[PDB]
Amino acid sequence: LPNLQVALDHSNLKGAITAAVSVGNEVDVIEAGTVCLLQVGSELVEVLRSLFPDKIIVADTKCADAGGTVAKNNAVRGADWMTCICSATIPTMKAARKAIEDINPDKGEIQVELYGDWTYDQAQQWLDAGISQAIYHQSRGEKDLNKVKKLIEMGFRVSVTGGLSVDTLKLFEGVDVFTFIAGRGITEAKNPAGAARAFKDEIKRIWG
Amino acid sequence: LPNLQVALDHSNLKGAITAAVSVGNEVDVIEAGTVCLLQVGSELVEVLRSLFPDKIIVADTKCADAGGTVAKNNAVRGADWMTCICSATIPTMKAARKAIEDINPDKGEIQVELYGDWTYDQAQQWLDAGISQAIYHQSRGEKDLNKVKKLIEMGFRVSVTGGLSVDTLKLFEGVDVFTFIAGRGITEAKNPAGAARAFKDEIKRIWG
Ligand SMILES: O=C(CO)[C@H](O)[C@H](O)COP(=O)(O)O
Repeated sequence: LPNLQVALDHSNLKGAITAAVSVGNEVDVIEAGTVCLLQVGSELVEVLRSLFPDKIIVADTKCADAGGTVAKNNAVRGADWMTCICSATIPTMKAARKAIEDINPDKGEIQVELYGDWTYDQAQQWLDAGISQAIYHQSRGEKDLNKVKKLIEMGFRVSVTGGLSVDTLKLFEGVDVFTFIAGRGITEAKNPAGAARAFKDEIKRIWG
Repeated sequence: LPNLQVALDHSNLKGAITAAVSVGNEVDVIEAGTVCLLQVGSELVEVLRSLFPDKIIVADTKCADAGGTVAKNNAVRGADWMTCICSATIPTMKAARKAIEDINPDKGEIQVELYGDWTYDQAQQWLDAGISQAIYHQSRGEKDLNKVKKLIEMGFRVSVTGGLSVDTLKLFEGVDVFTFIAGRGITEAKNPAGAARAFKDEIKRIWG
């Protein structure tokens, strides 16, 4: 079944912790968003790990460089997955993958954040480098779905994000989407917990 | 004259503050580096601003998205310049620019961090969005030097960085480099304050 993921893009610590706590049990994956990490730093990751010793935890660093160092700094905090921006060189991605695998051999992975003009040849390089997650951001239609389908076809576990709603999941019917990332659709609600069960309920209806 | 900038890429706050305090008067620009911000959050910017009321301070966020939030978050902390990764979309770069100018009308600017396969038509797009700084990274030679000249010639103030020794500023002679960014050559020297002087002295012979 497609994972439900919550992205915490709050500009402060309390916002991220409060949303995480109110939706934690309704979701599969918890993501410390980039906006948030740039504000509060990496301790946030260790807090999420303590609150959710079993959840999958994402450190959304959008790493462009010093991959071994950034990957390491977040892995010691308890992160399972870290994002690298697609414009990171292959050596950066491999340095990052190596480090998250050393600290976290259980679950350590890199996910590629897809921004601007990337290519399928680049996509093949990521795969050849041991990296098979990619995150596809909804365009700001069929042009998007085809990109998602092709990335799946190539061997990626594909996460999709960018304005989602409990009612716009059926648009992905028959697609092997690995993870749905909901941010604001949950992190403003309320009964965010219920909003999140809603999302998870729809996924169940459509993929069960 | 070409600026000298130190990149604070430490994985902890004490490392960033110590290096800044010890080399700050030797440099023209102080940069809170991505690795560091991802660790300690944006308060670092505020304490640098407090330590150096007049210096130019860089928040190296390599923002890929939510440009308005990330630029504001760092501008209210006192940042003068903020990096966006070259794969961020134009609207993202515009939102970032508008936020930083809104809070820092005097010195507020965006810098484009060049990673991966960017184009001169992307480059031109940045200029049209009112953004005129780029930061070019040495590759892991003539090919590099030539890219810098072309960027200067389009109307960017180009910053150059990547394993810069002082002994390697000579190969840029007669090139209108706007800023040289030194990280480890300053921050891991055995005389950091001396190393920084070596750098800006060498720059003083060659240019001006
Ligand atoms: O910070 C970086 C990562 O984006 C640059 O590589 C750094 O600014 C250059 O530092 P050094 O002189 O140690 O290569």
